[PDB]
Amino acid sequence: NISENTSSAESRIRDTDMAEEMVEYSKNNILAQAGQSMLAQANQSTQGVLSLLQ
Amino acid sequence: MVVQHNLTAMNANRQLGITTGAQAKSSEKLSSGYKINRAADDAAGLTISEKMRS
Repeated sequence: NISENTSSAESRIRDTDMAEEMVEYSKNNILAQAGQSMLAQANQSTQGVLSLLQ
Repeated sequence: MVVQHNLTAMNANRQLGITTGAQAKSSEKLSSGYKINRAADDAAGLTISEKMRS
């Protein structure tokens, strides 16, 4: 009984709740794709110089 | 929930043991035909049964 209850206790401190962590993983995964896309965009912003009375 | 420790199953395991322990101490009494097979079962009852067997 004490071993089951302290396995239950430690498991809650230390184990990944895979449902919670798959929210946090999936947020980051989409943000990275949005940040890559927004960096691909940001490299092309300086293109405007080339038409500028050049 | 957590993948890394199935605690619903560790309870069911620990409770399966507490059931199969009782089941062997029952089965012992049926096969031998004696209720007190060992001194754990009744210390008064073993002691008295030996004085009465005597």
